[PDB]
Amino acid sequence: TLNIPLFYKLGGAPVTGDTPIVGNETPLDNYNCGVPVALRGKGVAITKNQTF
Amino acid sequence: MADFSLATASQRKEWSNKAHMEYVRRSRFAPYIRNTENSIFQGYSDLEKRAGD
Amino acid sequence: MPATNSAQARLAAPGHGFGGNVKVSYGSVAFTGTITTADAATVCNLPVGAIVLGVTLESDDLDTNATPTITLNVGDAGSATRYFSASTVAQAGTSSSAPATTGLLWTVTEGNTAVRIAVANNAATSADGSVRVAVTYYLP
Amino acid sequence: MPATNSAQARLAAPGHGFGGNVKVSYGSVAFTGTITTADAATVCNLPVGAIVLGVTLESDDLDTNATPTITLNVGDAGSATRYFSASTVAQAGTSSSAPATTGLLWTVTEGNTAVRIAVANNAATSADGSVRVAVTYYLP
Repeated sequence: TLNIPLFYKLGGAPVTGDTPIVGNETPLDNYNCGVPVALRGKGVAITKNQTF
Repeated sequence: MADFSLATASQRKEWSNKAHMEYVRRSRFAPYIRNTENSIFQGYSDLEKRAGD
Repeated sequence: MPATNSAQARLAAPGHGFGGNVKVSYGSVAFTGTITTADAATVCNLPVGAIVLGVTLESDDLDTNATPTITLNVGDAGSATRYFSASTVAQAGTSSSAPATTGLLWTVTEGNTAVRIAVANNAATSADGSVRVAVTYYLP
Repeated sequence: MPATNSAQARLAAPGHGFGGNVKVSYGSVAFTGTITTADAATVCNLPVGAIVLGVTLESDDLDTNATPTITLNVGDAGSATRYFSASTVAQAGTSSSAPATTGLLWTVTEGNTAVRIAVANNAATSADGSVRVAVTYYLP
């Protein structure tokens, strides 16, 4: 199988007036998607009773 | 945490190529199987030649 | 007698550097118009793995009546009244700047990372003002 | 209903590093001789763009009388009684270590960056001691 990631956008409020850039944390969003893979096929037979 | 926080389902794995077997303990009758006349378990290669049952 | 040393029982011990030298988050929500119990607003947002130390709530005079009745709640999406319950610091007769007394030392869970202000009781005569919240915490 | 999200309404949000992980300023002014209402001294000095979190005022016993009457004011050059007004923690009968309750979350202006201690009421019998002030704040 094969997993593919995704990052979202950014979400909060602009830290108005006084606030640090060390006090007030954000996470960044992150997700996954996995595609499974399988075998598959098809065949055809040919005789000689139906061929001459 | 609130650094770069990676997902739980997005963490890599790894699979090794070297496999292990199960021990067998070869044979305790092995020094005693010969084709000579003074052996305990004696072998005959007479049917390894031409034919027979 | 079976009161052993803590789940902490073996390590050294923090100082100067990039650890969790304690932090803040500050917001200034501005109330205007008439003030009913259908009010909700984020002031600041918190991490996931963090433990709160203390919340400071300072507001202006929002209900200028002879008998004021405005009443605020401070909390998050899980518990609407987690930090402050029936604050009454926005009244024009009492004093502001009340520190938090409930739910201090606890690890933030997922989906609880936004501090809301909801109005609990209707204002008898709505004025114009603002409400300030400062939340102290740290990280491991 | 018109109580919108704050003037903060769009950004991400602080953690580990060189921001405003909260700070202190500490001074220990030493009073001696006789103590009248003509006393003034700086204990510490603050930035320009900073918001105060809390002021802690601990002192010794300065007036050792059967009826103590010494009384302190803590403030700056703009307002002489901005942080503490009529503290009375230097009296020999009561307890020290009073936290600030007035004027907490406000941005310092220019010319208000020095914390003064002025004596409000005369001491009935002056002793020798010292007064400690710790002011917590942070920067953007």
